[PDB]
Amino acid sequence: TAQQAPKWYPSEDVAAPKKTRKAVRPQKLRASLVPGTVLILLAGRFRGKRVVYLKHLEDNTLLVTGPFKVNGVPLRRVNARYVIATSTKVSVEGVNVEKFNVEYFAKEKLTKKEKKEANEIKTERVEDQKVVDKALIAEIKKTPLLKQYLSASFSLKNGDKPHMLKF
Amino acid sequence: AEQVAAERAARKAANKEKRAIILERNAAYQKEYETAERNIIQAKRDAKAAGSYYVEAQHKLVFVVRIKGINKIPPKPRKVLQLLRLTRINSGTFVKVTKATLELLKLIEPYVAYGYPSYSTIRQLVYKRGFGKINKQRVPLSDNAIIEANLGKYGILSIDDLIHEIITVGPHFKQANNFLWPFKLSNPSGGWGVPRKFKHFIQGGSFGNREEFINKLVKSMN
Amino acid sequence: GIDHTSKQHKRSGHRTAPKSDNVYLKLLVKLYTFLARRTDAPFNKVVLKALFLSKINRPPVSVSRIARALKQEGAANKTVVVVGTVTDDARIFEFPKTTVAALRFTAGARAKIVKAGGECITLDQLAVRAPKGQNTLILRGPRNSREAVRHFGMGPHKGKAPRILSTGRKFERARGRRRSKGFKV
Amino acid sequence: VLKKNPLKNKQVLLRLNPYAKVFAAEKLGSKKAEKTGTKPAAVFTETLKHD
Amino acid sequence: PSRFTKTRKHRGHVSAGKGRIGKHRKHPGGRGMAGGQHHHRINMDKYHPGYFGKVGMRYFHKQQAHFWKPVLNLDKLWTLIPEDKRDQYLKSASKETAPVIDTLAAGYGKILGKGRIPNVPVIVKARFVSKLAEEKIRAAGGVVELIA
Amino acid sequence: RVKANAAKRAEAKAQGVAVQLKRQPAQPRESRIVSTEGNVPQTLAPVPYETFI
RNA sequence: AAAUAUGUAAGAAGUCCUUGUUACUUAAUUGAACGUGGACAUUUGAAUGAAGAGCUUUUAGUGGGCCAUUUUUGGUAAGC
RNA sequence: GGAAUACUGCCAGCUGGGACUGAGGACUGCGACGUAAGUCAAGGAUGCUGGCAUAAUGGUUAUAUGCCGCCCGUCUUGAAACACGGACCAAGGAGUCUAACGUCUAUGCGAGUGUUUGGGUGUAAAACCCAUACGCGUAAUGAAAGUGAACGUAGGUUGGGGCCUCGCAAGAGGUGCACAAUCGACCGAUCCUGAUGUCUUCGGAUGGAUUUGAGUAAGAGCAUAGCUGUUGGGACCCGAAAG
RNA sequence: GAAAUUGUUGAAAGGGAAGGGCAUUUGAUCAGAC
Repeated sequence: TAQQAPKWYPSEDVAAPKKTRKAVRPQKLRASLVPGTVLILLAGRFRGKRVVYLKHLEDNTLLVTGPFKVNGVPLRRVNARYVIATSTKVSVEGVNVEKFNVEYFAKEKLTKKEKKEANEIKTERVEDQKVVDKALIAEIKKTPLLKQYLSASFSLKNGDKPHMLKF
Repeated sequence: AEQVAAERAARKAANKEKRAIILERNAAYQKEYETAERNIIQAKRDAKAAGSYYVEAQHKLVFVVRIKGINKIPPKPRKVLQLLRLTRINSGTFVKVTKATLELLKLIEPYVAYGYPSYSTIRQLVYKRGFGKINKQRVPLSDNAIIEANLGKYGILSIDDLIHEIITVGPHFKQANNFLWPFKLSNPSGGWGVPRKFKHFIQGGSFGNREEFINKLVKSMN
Repeated sequence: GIDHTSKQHKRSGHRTAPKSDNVYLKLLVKLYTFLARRTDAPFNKVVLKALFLSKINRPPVSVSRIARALKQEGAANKTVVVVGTVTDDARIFEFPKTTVAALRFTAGARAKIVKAGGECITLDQLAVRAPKGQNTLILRGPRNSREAVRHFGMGPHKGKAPRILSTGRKFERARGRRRSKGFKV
Repeated sequence: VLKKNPLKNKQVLLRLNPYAKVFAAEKLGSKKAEKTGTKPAAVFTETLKHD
Repeated sequence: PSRFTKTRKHRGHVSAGKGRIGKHRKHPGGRGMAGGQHHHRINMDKYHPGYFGKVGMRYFHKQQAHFWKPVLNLDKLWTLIPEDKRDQYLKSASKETAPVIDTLAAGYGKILGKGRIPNVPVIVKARFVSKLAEEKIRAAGGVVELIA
Repeated sequence: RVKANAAKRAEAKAQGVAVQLKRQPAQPRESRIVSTEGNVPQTLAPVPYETFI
């Protein structure tokens, strides 16, 4: 023998973990987040764009729309800690929004075999945007220059200080 | 012998009555702590309104914190520091004010900061940093039964009762204080308040008797 | 840092787990460390500690001390247990009947108590008869009888047995030991 | 296995003090004292204002 | 054996357990028994009182056979009697049958009265005996028979 | 001290009052009221310098 | 005639009561020492602490020291 | 005359932001809210989601940058030293063995102990067996001639682990080994004393003594082995001027 | 068929030494896991 033996052997069985005492409780959004608020996105494809906060989804995310007709941002979900809540409010009442949920945004996970070398939209998500925007653009028209404000991109200028700015 | 609900219902009943007994004595100390705290306040008005001066009772209890490190200390102060169990910097101990304890405090003045502690300071210390000497082992209190099995001889049954024997120096203060492990405090949160520590408090330093300013110092340490 | 009031990492200074590699003694210790743990009887504490002890702390108990032990008031029926060795004393020509528990008996002692109507037993048989040491008594042999203790501590004016190879006249019985020849001690 | 602290972790506080529940619900920490209208003697005020 | 001595543990360490200031040297205090009445006096006086001088008178041509007189104590007096041949004498204190114990055949020149023989009468044949030894044998009922 | 110590216990056992035969050190003082009838405070000030020689 | 230092005591091996011994002592069962019998136990005889306490054997290295505040001698002084 | 504010202190008053950590691994414990069921932030992290699944993280190594880093060993109060040795590398290189010993330890037998000088025998320098002897211990104290270890349950008093009885328990009484202190008894020696008596000079009874021993007072020893220390030895290695 | 020491090729750094430590960037290389 090259190595003799160990006299004793650790048990191969696994131990069940103890009883965890961490319940799951609903997230408490900050007070500045009210449905209908205009949000300034901070990251992603649409960083710096302005969008309208519609609904609080159950997985801690915020349902949001551009509207798509105004700035080209569709019905998305974003995280509350990647947006800035502005003081501008757009009346969201009269918008059918309860149909969207987590199951609505399913990615149809791709396998490892389907490795794309170099390189569409799902059928009825182009009419849901139209249905919501129709009730939302009408509310936009009430405030002058509001439709222009949503169509612009936020940016920090030379000499502005976020710790002093207001949104 | 089912032995899963017979004695369990017995132990729960014995637990409820202990929680019950603990409740009145906490309530009992409250009127006792309120009444006395208002007597000296009111006895001061009577003296001033009667053209006299109310000389309050001399303080019976001091809290002592070791200020100096463990190096370069002459024999006599080092022995007295050990007899109060202050064997490292930022350590705490309650000392009963008596002639045989005052002369110990003078010998150690360049190395300690002490004063008269209030209820809030002492209550917070035991709750956060109170440890009992359990068979020569430093044990977090964390339960009333731990004090019960160790200080139940003298009528002490709870962590709140233990604080009572400290602030009002009772017949069993010696055992009660001895049971309390010496307090390991950290440095003050806001600093020491002075540029140089090892001068007397009267001389702009840290060591000596700071009669009520120990509460501010210990709370920053606690 | 800490100002230590006592030396750090000081071992107990007591002997546990006797250093002899005898397998049988280890089994005896194992039986009595379990017994002292779980019986709450001071007798099994003593025997377990005594099983640790060294040879000079186990002086040989003789059958005469056993006889004197049994002549104590109300002790002639108690079981005698010796943690050590039992030797024979040909200086007594009578003997009682009492049984003895010990590690090792001599042949003369084994012959002696057996002849006198007794029965010599081991320490485990004691356990299955006296788990709490009922009706027993511990006998310890004379520790200070060894020839080395006579020499311990010698100096002036205490008479403590100089180390010496050959004794007699003209062997350190001279100046220093008398006033006629210099000072005495 | 882990020291949890009173003065926070209200659950631990109630474990060590059954009186904490009624101490809080009665607001004994912000209790008010009955007013009194006694005033110092004339000798006291002159001594305090003495040169 | 060599693998257990502290020489194996003093490898790598300079002085080898002898000190840096002391500097273990050949014979720093003299060889053998030097300095007895000199720098080593305190040691000799505390441990060897009597090491110098003389005490008595000389004796030429000593052979240790004239003083040969091995001692048998009166405590035993019975290991000489055979073991299985003993108990019938101790139980029967019979006269005109008492045993003869020839100490010389055992190899003992003297008998001394250490103590407490059983009261059975016995005859002892001894070169020499102690005074208290002789009547203790005789008070039991026996007699000592001088032999040469 | 033994005589009084033995005497106090003997008298105490007739009623059992826990006579407390031990000795105590000098305790901190307790409260009192000092009154100023005819004892009105008089104010003292530091004195200036003089040579006196 | 200080200060700082330094010895002793703060009990059970103590206190109290009665009386047995003796070749010592006294005019004297007078004392001295040692005992017999009885009474006083957890505030049992100040404080604080105790990390265990008491004890023994053996053996190493060391036996050139030097510095600081205070006291102090020689020296004008000195990293003397 | 009526308020406020400051300052100091208290609340088992409420609440926002940031950072580090997630040890433990079925339940038991303490709690809290609830009529109950049950739930929990209550004796230590879980739930949801994304990207990648590859040198991407990570290891190694080389370099760069920020900060830091004086040459090792030696004597020494004090070394980086303008104190000494060392240009570099390999191989060798210095506390051993023996006779006799001290303490401690382990093993056997035990008032004994030790086969191995030698004898028998042998598978042959081994293993196995054996008498007489012999050393050490069981007896010491005196220069010696000599004498020679119990008034007594082998003593009393005190403290004692363990044990026994009563006691729910606390405690009480009894027995008390080893050991500690102490006082008594015994053996030997020195200084006394001097009995019956008798080769009238022998013998030494008995009672003593601020004298003394490396003694007794129900034996512990003998053997072999080991670490450490000692003496003699070349004596850890290397080193004279000499005779 | 070692080391000191040397040649060739390859890589890297170098404003009065070089070598070292903590940390990371960069370059080279690499184990595990899937």
